[PDB]
Amino acid sequence: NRIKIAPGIADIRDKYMELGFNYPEYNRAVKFAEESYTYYYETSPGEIKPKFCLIDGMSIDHCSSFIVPEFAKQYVLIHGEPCSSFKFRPGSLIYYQNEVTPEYIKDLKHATDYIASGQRCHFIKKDYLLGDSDSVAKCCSKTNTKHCPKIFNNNYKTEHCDDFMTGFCRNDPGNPNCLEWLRAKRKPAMSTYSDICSKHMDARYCSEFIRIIRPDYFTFGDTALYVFCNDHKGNRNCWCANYPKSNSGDKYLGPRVCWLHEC
Amino acid sequence: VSVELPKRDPPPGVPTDEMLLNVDKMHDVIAPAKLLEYVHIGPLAKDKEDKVKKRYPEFRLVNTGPGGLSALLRQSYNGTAPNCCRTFNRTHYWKKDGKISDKYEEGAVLESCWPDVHDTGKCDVDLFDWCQGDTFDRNICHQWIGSAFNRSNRTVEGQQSLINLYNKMQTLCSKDASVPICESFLHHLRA
Repeated sequence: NRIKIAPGIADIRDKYMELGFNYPEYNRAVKFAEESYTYYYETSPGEIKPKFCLIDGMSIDHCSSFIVPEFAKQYVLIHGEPCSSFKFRPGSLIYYQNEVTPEYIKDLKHATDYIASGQRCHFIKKDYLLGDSDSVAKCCSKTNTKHCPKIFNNNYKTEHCDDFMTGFCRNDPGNPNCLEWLRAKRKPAMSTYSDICSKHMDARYCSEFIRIIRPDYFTFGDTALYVFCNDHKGNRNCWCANYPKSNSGDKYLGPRVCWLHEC
Repeated sequence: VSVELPKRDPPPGVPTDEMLLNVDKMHDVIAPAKLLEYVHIGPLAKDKEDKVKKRYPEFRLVNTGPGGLSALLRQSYNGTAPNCCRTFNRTHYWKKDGKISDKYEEGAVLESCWPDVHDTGKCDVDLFDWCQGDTFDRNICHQWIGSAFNRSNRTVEGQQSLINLYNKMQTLCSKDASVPICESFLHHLRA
């Protein structure tokens, strides 16, 4: 009985809950904090800890009601310190100060159902999060990188985009993104372009691929050339690697390449 | 307590990107995950977490956040040598019903092998046997030999495997150099 709430000398989000009971010394106070600001920064370096004490058995969705959606695109919710909140004020953080102690909270919960336990809201900053293959396609292809994690948008310095780009670059091997993925010089990129160039060795991106691989990984180009020059044996450009003479196909291989000044 | 307790209505919660993550559509995100890297999959139930544990035996389910907010953490690469040492493009494959595929269908199990597995030296023992006889594919064997000549030896197993591969290749070519694999060995030695 005689329930009241009064703001304190601190900020408006923190208040005092006052009980005036018939017993003279139950006319006491409890400092409780309820949040009313939408965060756009960090309470502590590298983390956001709104004063919303998420009680057990309650939806976690409400814990994000206190953060701007733009700012929350790259924050993940983790377990926080144990806390207690009034059932009639779901999420009113209770400060364990002075006579307020968890044992007193348990005694009050046993006496009456005006108290529940839970954990403090705790958001940590890691990176943006992807949720489907369409966002992966957007990030790796670099068509739309407004919200893309570092691992998937780092200019192909890690092999996270290898699997997508392997199939993506067979459709358009002349894409600047595909060539800059090839320039990382990993085995999937070089093998994908070896398969691409074994059929389209007479295209500009295959000239650039040959310029990229050689001399470190010439073995990924030579093989491709071989295939091309065994399929297009009538091509006038495969007449140095694959001489048109039926018996003499390796006529100008190795140092003999200089016996024909056209090669 | 005669006085009715004033009841504050909880503010309407707005979900984040993290809490709107469905593990069923994240097969293109979880698969390329590296070691000791977390991949959050949003809220998860018990049947769903069992399903995720079965579909991703190489990962561990870590309850990062309340309400079942879980993340997958890669622990090891379970890719076998015959499946992914015979090609450079394939990085991971879905195995199910006793068959291997590169396309995801329900009930499959992910199997990923190490990045640049050839550079580590695990594929040498397999491709040495696979590149002799009728099972000789010119592209894969030639590219394997060429990348074995230009190999960045990082771990001790790398040097050990490279030395064993050179010794075995030298012995086999001393036996006979007319076979295609010894022809490629001689060509890359010349190069």
